[PDB]
Amino acid sequence: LYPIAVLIDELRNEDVQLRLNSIKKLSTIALALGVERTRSELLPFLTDTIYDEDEVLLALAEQLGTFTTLVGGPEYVHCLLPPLESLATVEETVVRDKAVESLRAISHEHSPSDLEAHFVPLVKRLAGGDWFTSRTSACGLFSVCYPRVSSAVKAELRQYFRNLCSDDTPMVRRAAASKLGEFAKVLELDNVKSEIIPMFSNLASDEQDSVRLLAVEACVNIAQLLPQEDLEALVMPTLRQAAEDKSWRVRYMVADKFTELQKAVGPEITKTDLVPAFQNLMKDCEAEVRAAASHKVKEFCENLSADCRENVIMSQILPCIKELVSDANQHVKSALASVIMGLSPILGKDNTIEHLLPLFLAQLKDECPEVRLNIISNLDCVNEVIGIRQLSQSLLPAIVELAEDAKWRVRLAIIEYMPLLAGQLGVEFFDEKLNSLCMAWLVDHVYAIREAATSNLKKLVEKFGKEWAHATIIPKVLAMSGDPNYLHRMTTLFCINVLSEVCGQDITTKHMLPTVLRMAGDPVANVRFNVAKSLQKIGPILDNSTLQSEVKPILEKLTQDQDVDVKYFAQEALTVLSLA
Amino acid sequence: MDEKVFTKELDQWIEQLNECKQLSESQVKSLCEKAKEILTKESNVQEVRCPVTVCGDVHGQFHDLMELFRIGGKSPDTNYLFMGDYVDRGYYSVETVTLLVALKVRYRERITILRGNHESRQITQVYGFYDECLRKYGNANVWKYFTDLFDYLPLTALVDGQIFCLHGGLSPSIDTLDHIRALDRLQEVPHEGPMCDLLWSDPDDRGGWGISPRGAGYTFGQDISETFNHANGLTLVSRAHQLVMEGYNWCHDRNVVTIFSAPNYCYRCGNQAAIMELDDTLKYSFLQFDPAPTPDYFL
Amino acid sequence: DIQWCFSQVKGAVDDDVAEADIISTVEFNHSGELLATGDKGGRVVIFQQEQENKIQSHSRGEYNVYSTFQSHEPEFDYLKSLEIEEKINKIRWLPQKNAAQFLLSTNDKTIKLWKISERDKRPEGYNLKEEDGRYRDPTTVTTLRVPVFRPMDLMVEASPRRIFANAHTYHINSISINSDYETYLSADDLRINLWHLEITDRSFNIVDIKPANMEELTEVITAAEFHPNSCNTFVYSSSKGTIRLCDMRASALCDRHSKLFEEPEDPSNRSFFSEIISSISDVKFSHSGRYMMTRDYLSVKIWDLNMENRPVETYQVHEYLRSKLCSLYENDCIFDKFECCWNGSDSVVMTGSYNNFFRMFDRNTKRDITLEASRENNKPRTVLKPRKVCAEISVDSLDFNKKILHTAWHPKENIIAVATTNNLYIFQDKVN
Repeated sequence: LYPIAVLIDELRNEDVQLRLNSIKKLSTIALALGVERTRSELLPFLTDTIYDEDEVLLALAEQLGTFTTLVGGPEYVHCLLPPLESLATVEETVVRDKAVESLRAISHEHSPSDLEAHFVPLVKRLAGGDWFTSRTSACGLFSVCYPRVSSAVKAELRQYFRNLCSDDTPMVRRAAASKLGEFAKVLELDNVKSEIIPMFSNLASDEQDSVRLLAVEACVNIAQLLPQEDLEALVMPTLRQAAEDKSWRVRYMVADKFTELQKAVGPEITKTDLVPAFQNLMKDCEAEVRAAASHKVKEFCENLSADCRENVIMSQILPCIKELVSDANQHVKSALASVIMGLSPILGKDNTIEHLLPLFLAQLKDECPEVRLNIISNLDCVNEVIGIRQLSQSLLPAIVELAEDAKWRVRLAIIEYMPLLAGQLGVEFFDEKLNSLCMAWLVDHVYAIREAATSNLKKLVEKFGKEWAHATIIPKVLAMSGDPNYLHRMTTLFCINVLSEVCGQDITTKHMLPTVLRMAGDPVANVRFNVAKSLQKIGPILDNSTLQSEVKPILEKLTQDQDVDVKYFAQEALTVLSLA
Repeated sequence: MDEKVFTKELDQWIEQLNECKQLSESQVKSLCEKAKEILTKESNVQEVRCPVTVCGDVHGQFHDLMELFRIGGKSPDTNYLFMGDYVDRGYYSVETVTLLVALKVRYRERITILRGNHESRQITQVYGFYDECLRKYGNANVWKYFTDLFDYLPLTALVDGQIFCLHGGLSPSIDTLDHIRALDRLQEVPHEGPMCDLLWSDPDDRGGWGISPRGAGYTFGQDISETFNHANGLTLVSRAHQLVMEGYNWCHDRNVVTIFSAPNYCYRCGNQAAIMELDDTLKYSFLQFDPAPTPDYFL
Repeated sequence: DIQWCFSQVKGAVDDDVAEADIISTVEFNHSGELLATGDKGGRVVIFQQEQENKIQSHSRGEYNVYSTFQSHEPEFDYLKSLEIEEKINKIRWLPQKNAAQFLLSTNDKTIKLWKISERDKRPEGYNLKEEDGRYRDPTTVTTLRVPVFRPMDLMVEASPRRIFANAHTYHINSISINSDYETYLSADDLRINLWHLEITDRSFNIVDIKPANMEELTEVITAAEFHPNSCNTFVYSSSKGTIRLCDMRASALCDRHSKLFEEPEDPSNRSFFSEIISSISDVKFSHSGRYMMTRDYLSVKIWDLNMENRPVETYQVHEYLRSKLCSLYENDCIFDKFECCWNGSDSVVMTGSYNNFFRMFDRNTKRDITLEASRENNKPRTVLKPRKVCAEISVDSLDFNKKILHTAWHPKENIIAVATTNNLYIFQDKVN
């Protein structure tokens, strides 16, 4: 009672935060007031209340959408229309968008009679207003009332939308172009061809290139409604004029939506017209258009016609890819590299080895870190298709040479790829060449690389067994415990932690346990409390005798040290192990 | 009892902050109170033992600070020493400063957050800390407790008595470390004097004292740093607060070193970041890290 | 003949003013019913034209005060230890979105988007408290009543909506709204940033002329205007006379101007001030976009957008000072930045001058007229003679301090606003 009155008074307050909180709790106010009172004196207070900031008006617009049950159901929802009509006219685009969204949401509760009597007049009022914000908001209210009105109202709505697309303020046309695809989905096919196609063609040749770059999405959404035979005569000429557009933004949009365009227009139209369009987009004089077109290379080549997929790829797309590899722009190479590897299964093993492999090598030895990072990220795609007997001769030297490169992200990528790679090569050959690489990663000057090599060591041990670790890996790990740089001693501790669970009980007891116990006397408190953490982590696998006999005295001795951190991390090591 | 659950809360707060998510007003209040309680006992020169990882300006860049923690290790495993500028023109200044303060509270013997020039009520209002704080909290409360917590941050740090780590530079009125000890740092930075110059100064190429290009503080030449080092018996003066293209720079014939650890500062200079690692062998190992992984309207 | 008669003046009560009322910019609305004048000090005053009733026509409306707000407060940037000047540089009226009115007002560092809305109703009532603010006990109220908006006297309020800051390391000198209703440009001395009208955290730098070494500064941007019709074409002047017309269809970064309007210099036509008096002060596009205007210190040049190597029409404003340019170099009065304005139909061109003078060149009739903006010698119901100069009034009798550095023209009428040092003058032709 009293808090609700506080909220009601709080709608009119000088504090923005308190007013916003009061508006966000409008549901309780409406519940207390009742349906009749909200319809009669609360909502009319919310129609003239447009004096607030962005957050307050946005919250009010969001709340009004879920109000249809609080005003008396779907019969009195028309009384929710004045506040939202007032909110759709405001200057803020987020508030306008939320008001439009709420009008659409409550437009599904209008009965068709109530629709044509209250909401269709609201759409006409918004689309015929003197403020272009009202018309910008009206552009998005034609797809929610069209399929549920009569033929005459449908014709009037189509005429009003056509007037919206032919407006004089660029914002209204730019908003109608966005909703042209949505409006075309609820139309009739004959009506689509007769009315939307002229509208789409007129918006696609607009004087403003910000309205032209939405005709691309309009074309994508329209080509999915027309038959395959009507695309050549109605949609395809405008798409061709849009791919070859003078503004780089329209060409960028065409390149960005090229995969959806290829899906929509059907494979024959792709192979006939879009393939030259794709080639011309990948040879564009604009770096961003080239990057956008190269982003879609593998997807477009994958969704091509299966009758001549690899043939058309090798005949047309491959030279342009060979040119894009040698490009002078960092983003184009970095975008083509992350997608080129997926082209390998389509072409097959022989075509891959003949053509793609030099490109892969040129991109692995590229001066740009992103190209190499992406190539290593996607190397598995070609590794699966050309096998392991053919990979090593051309690819293994690149990985070995690049596992020691400058950028540590590339080294990390190679570390992640290393377990899967070495799994197919067996223990016998990996030990000779790559074991030294995996051990030199542990000493790397970047903690991320040391942790990555630690996890990779776990993976290698779990792949190859425990005997190989006990013979060739573990001694090398303990060799770092005498490092003068204490970061590497912590690295040895981390390796022992990640190897304890996987290398085996008796081996942990006999080989790496003595070093963990001994390192408790390190004159750096960091290593001391990391020894405490390591003992806590390793405890569960040890047997009772070794634990209580050797670990307990050493861990307890850490509880007399001067450093607070060692004390705390030994105290919450005795209790978790139930040694207290 | 209370200490255990408080440490659990601190650990949870650090874990949540690591996910780029901010804290609540009450949590920031308690954190600032505890941090002031901890920092009131730290002297004007905080004697910190090796090994240490001296970092410089972060300037609110939170993902970049996470990259820093990915290069040199995480706390409390790696002993850090930050020198100023955790706020002010970072897009996530509140999260950066909250994470650093939480690390200092939870691992008081592992972190040492010094005081910079962008840590004061005057600077934090104009260069995007007050505005960011209002955007993220809606009130000037947590900003206020952050700024009066900034009062108790130490002015300097002495690594093993041989590395002198301060955010700014040497002072005309200060000759020895005891003069810095005599200063009263329980106040906002003044517009003049020793305390302002300890955070606003800059090393230059010309000898002797000079006028700062920023109008605040002075500049010191090679001979000033040489005299300071030979008088205080220490081998290196570490500092920050100056943008350096390579991340770190050596000045005055390897007498002082600038460590600026905020990469891609101004988003158009393209500078890298660097941190300085020390072991008991006192070897200076400088790590570097540049990355951290047309506009929409014109796209 | 066209008679231009004094209509309005706004100024201080006394004759002693400081550097906080000097009018720094004047810009009409798109529909002309409003008029903003952001004098130095960040104090923007908006003058609304008196509503012309459709029944009375014997008198036209004057411009009365309609709103007043502090656009920019004094500021101090600590990292450089100078004072950010509060002076208002450029006011640009956005096209009307709704009943509110918008404008971009910029100081030397920041650009603000102000909203001039009108309130005519206020809420009256409280549940707990009284209608005046005195609290009451909750023990006497049981029914909930919501506030009711009651009509109140018209009140105009201005509140900043977006602030575009921290993207210009030099003095912002010009802004211009793009002809697409969603973006605009801001030009400082050495770079141009393209902003979004709703994205304040990012600016896409489209022009950069900063040299690698700052000791070789040969050119600074002094103006930059978008195209009234093209969404992409925009021109920007320089201090060496170059007039670059960028075209953003070609590439994302506009490192290469599509055209370069420039008059080739010849040794026979230059003695010592080829590099100084050739700096463009402001460039204004014609309302149709076909032509373009650029005002230097002594000549007005009207370029056609196709002819890139010769001005179509050249007008001399104060060529009778050419004998005294040397005297203007020692008193630091040659570096003035005059502003030019177009007719509503691109038929007449007008620009300011010294000693309360501003000339009016007729494009078609080639007849020029020099009018005077003063009130101590003009009386009600008294015709005004078109002033003349001797090249009568001597050249040494020109008060070089009473300059007219800012001018504006009504979009669809014959009302021009001329701002003097302290007083804002509005001229309006008399039609009987």
